Amino acid sequence: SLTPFLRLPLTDLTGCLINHQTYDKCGKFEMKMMECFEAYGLERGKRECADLISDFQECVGMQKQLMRFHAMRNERYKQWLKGERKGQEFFADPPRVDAY
Amino acid sequence: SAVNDPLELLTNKGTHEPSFLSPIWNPIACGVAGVGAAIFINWGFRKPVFSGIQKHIA
Amino acid sequence: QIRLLEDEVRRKMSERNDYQAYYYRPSVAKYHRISKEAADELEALRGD
Amino acid sequence: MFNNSSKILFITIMIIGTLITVTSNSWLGAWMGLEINLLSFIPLLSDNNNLMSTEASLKYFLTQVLASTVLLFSSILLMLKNNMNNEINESFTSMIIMSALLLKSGAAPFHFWFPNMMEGLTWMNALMLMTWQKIAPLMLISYLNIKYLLLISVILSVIIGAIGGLNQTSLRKLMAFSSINHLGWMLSSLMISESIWLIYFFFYSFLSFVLTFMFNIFKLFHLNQLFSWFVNSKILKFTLFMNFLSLGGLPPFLGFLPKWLVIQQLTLCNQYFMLTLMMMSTLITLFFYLRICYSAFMMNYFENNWIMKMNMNSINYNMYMIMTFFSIFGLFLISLFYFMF
Amino acid sequence: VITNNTTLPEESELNVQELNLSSAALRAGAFHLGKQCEQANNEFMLCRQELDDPRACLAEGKAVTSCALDFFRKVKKTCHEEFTQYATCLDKSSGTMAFSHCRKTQGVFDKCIKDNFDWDRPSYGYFSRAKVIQSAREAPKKEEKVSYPDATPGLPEDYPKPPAKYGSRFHWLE
Amino acid sequence: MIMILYWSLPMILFILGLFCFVSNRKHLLSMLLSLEFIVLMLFFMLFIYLNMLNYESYFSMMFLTFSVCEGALGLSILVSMIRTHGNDYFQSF
Amino acid sequence: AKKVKRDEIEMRSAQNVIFPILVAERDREFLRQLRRNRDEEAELMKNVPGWEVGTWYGEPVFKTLPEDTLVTPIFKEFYAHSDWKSYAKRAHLKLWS
Amino acid sequence: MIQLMLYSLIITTSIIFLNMIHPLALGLTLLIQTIFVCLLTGLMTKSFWYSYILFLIFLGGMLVLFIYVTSLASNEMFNLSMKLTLFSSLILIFMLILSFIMDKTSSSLFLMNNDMQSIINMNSYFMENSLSLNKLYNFPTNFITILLMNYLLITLIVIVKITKLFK
Amino acid sequence: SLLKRAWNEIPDIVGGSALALAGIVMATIGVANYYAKDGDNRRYKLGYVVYRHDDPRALKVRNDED
Repeated sequence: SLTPFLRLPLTDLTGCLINHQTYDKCGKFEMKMMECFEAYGLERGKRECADLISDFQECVGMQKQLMRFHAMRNERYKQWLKGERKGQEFFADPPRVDAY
Repeated sequence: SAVNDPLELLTNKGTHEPSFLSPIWNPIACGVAGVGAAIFINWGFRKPVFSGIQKHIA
Repeated sequence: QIRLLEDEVRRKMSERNDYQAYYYRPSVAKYHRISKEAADELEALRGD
Repeated sequence: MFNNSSKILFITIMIIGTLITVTSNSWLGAWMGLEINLLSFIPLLSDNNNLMSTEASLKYFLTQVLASTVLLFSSILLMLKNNMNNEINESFTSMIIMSALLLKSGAAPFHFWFPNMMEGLTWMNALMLMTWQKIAPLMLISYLNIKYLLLISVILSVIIGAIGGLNQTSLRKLMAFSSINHLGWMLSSLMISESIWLIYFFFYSFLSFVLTFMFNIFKLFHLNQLFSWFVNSKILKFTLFMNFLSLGGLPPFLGFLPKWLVIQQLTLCNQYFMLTLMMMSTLITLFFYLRICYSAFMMNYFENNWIMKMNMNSINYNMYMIMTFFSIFGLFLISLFYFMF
Repeated sequence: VITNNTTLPEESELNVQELNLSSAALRAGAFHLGKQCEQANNEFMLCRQELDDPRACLAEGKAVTSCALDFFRKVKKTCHEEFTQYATCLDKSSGTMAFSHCRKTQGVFDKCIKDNFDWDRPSYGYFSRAKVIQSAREAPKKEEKVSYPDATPGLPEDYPKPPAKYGSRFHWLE
Repeated sequence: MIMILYWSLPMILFILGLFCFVSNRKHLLSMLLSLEFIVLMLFFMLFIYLNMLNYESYFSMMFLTFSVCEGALGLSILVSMIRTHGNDYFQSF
Repeated sequence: AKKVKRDEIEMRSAQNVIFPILVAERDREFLRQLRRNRDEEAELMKNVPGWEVGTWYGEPVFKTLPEDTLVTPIFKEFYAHSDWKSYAKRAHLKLWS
Repeated sequence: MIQLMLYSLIITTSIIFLNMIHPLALGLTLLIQTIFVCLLTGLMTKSFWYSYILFLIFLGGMLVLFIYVTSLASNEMFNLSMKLTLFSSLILIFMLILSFIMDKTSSSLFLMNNDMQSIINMNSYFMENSLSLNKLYNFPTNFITILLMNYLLITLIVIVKITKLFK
Repeated sequence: SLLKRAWNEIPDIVGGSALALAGIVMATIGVANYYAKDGDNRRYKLGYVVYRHDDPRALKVRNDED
C-alpha cells in the first residue's frame, strides 16, 4: 500500500481500513509479499517481488487462471463451429452437484 | 596522501575552528530581526519606535 | 572534493535505494498485522 | 474565522478531512478524506449573505464532485487490473487518477473553473482555497509517477498562468492566475523531489497568506482601488508593496529562497529545458506585478479628495506586517533553514 | 490449476462404499452415532483442519464412512421399527427438521437402544464442546520465520555521530 | 478479455453518465440527476471489487454514506439558489 | 431465551456430528472429478499451438507453491466442460431454480 | 437468463435515461435503475443484505429529495412517445434472444455467492452477515463508523447553514 | 424548580431518560459479570473446533456442564 508521507496518528483510522489478508486464501500470499515490501522498501521491493506479486495477483485477480478457462471453452466452441462436435459430444459429463 | 580514499576524505578529522562569529551569528540575527520587527510595528502604527520596549525585549 | 563525493553517493543510493535514507520509501505491514490480530481475536471468540 | 462561530467548526472538519488524505494509506481512504474536504469547504465558500458566493458554490461543488467521482473510479480500475495499490508500472490505469487530481487542484489544462471561482470568493475564503485546498491533491500527485503528464502540466502551468494574469483587472482573477503559474513550479518540483516541494509550497503558503491577508484588511479589490487607497505618507504605500516583488522572488525579497531551491535540485535532475520555459514565464508573472506596483514605487500621485484618514483592524494589521518584514529581510536567515540537506 | 505432473489418487482408491442415506435418516441417528465414532472423525478432520491437502486424508476418510456404515448396520439389525418411526416423525413433522416435535418417538427409540446396546443418549451439546484429542497422524507443520539477508538497513542508534564536518557544507558554509 | 466481459458494462454506463453530465439542460437538475446515476454505477464498480474480497465487502456503507451526502449538498445549494434569485436556471449563468 | 439457546445448540451439536461424513463423501468426488477434468483438458486441446494442461502456454499459473500442491480450481474451471443445467443446479440454489 | 437479461434491462433503461429530458422522466428513470442495480449486485454478492440496505437509503429516502425538488413539473405533464417505447421493446427483445444465445456460463460473473462456495468451508455455515459485517464494529476499524455518524451530524450543521439563507 | 418542572413538562422524556440510565448501569453489570467467567473460553463453539492435546487452548477448554 502506497506509503502515507506524514504517518501521523490519523493514518491509524484508514491504514487497517480494509485488509486483503484476513480469512483469504490470497491473504497468505499477501503476507508472503508484504513482509518483503517491509524488507526492501517500496521501490527495491517492487523490483524484487516477481513471484510474490505474480501469485498474489493471480490468486485474487484470477487473470491468468480465468483467461485460461475462457480460451479453453472458446476452443471447445471453435471445434463445434468447424463441426467436430455434434449434438452429443458438444459437452462433457456433469460434475456431481455435491462436488466442489 | 596519494590515494583518493572516500571514507578518510569524509571522516571528521577536524581542522574546523568556529569563529567568534560562527556560533553567535544566529542569535544576533534572529534577535536583530525581532527588534527590527518591533520597530517595524511602531513605524506603521504611527507610534514611537522606541516606545513600548517590552515588545522589543520580548 | 567532498561535495562531488556526496553527489556521487547520492546518485548511487537513489539508483538502488539500498539504504533507509533520503531515497527510501518505508512500507508498513503494521496495519496488516493488526488486522491479522483482530482476525485471531475473533476466530477463537466465535460461538456461544 | 470570518464572521460566525460555525467558521471554526467547518475549518476543523475540513482540516481533519484533508489530513486524512495526506495520511491516507489506500486510495479509498484518500478519496474519503477528499470528500470530507468537499463538505467542510462548501459552506464557508457559500456565504448566505451575498449572491456571488452562491454561484461559486455550484461551480466548486459541481466540479469537485465529478473529480472525486472519477478519482475513486480510476482507483478501482488501477487497484483491480493491478490488484494492488502500488501498480508495478504507470499505464493507462493511472493517468486518469492524475487527471482527476489535476482538476481538483486546478492545474494547467483543467483550470477554467478556477478563475470563475475568484469572482465569488471573498478574500480569506479565496485565500483558504488558494493554500489549503491544493495540499491533498498535490500530495497525491506525488504518489502518481507519470512523467509526461506532469510535464505537459508544467509546460502549460505558466503560459496561461501568466498570459491571463496580464489581462485581468480584478484582483480576484489575478491571484488565480498568479497561483496557476506558481502551481507550475510546485508540480515540476514534485516531479523532481518531495522535500523541496514541501518547502516551496510552505513559502508559497506564507507569501500568498500575507498577500491576500492585507487585501482583506484594506478591502482593495481593483487596480483602481490600489491607486486610490489612502496612506498617510505614501511611503509605507511602498514599503508594504515590496512583497508584490517577493512574488517574483527577486533575491532581496525572500521569494528567491524557494525558487532557488527548486531550480538547484531541478537542474541537478538535468531537465534544463523545462527550467528555461518556466523561468521565461516567471518574468511575465513579475511583469504584471510591476504593473501593480506603479501605485507605490513612485510617490505622491493624484488621489481622491474626500478621504482624510485610513483605518484597519489591530489584529490583522499587527499580524500582517510582521509577515511583511520577513518578506523584506528574509534571506539573512540562510542559516536558520536546515531542511535542505 | 492441476497438471499432469501432479499426483492424484487411483480410481479404485476413491471407489469405496458411501451411506446413501437421507437427511432425515442421518439426522435421526445422529446422536447415538456421534459418540460411537468420533475418533474416526476427530483425527480424520483434524488432519484436514491443520492440513488442507486432501490427498493424504483419503485413508482416514474411508475409515470415517466405514465406521458410520458399521453403526447403521447394527441399527438395521437391532432396532428397525423404532428408528424408522423416529425418522418418519423428524421429517413429516416439520420443514426445519427439529427434534422438538416428536420427542415421544425419540424416547421410545431411545428405549429400544437402551434394550439392545444399553447406550446412553449424549448430552444436549455433548458434541458442541471443543474436541481436545490425542495425536495419531503426528504431522505438525513446521513453525518458521522468513529471512531476507539483504534487507534495507538504516543508521543504528549506536553508530557514532561525530560532530559535523565543514559546517553545513553549503555554498559559503552558510 | 476479463475487463471486456466483466468490467465492460460498468464502463459503458459510466461514460454515458458523464456525457449526459456535460450535455445541455434547461437547469442543473438534469446534471445532478446525471451524476446521481453515475453514483449508482460507481457503486456497481465498487461492489464487484469488494466482492473480490472476502470481508472487505462492508465498505459499501462508507461509500454510500459519503455519496448521499454529496447529493444532499447538491440539493442544498440548488434549493438555496432558487430561493435567492427566485430561480436557479442556467440562463442565470 | 434459555429454551431457545437449548434447542439451537442441540442443532449445532447434532450439526457437528453429521458434518465429517459429508466431507468424507465429498473428498472422493472432488478427486474423482479432478481426474476426469484434467483428462478432458488434455483431450480437447490435442491440436493447439502450445497448450500445456494446468498452465497458460508454459509458465505455471502458481509458482510460490511447492510441488505436489493442489489448488482447488475456481468454480468456473471446475465446470469448464459443463452445461447450464449442471451449472445452475448448484449455483442457483439460493434462488431456487 | 436472469443475469444477462438484467444487463439488457439496465442497458435499455440507460438509453432511456440519456434521451429523456423532463425531470420527472429522468427521476423516474433513476428509480427503475436502482431496482435493477440492487437486483444485480445481489446476485453476485454473498446475500442481498447490502441490496436491501442501499435500497432503503438511496432509493427509499434519498431519491425522495430528487423527485420532490424536481417536482417543478415543467408546468405540464409528459408527452409520452410510444416510439421510444417500441424501440425500447425492440432493442430489448433481440438483446433478449441474444441472451438466450450467448454462452450460458462464460457470459456470467465469477464471483462466489454463498452457494458457489465449497462445501468444506467451515466459515460459510454461519449467519450470512455475521462474518461480513464483523469488523465494522470490532476494533480497530470501528472508529471510522464514529467518523461516519459525526460526518452526518456535521452534514446537518451544513444543511442548516446553506438552507438558512435569510429564510 | 427544575426537577418537577421537567417532570411536569416532558414526562415521556423523563420516563425515557430514567430507562436509559437503568439500561447502561445494568449493561456495565453485564460486562462485569461477563468477565467474571472470562467469557471467551465459551462453552459452545461455532463450527467444529478441535485441538491436539496440550495445545494452550486445549489446556484451557472448560470441563464444566454448560
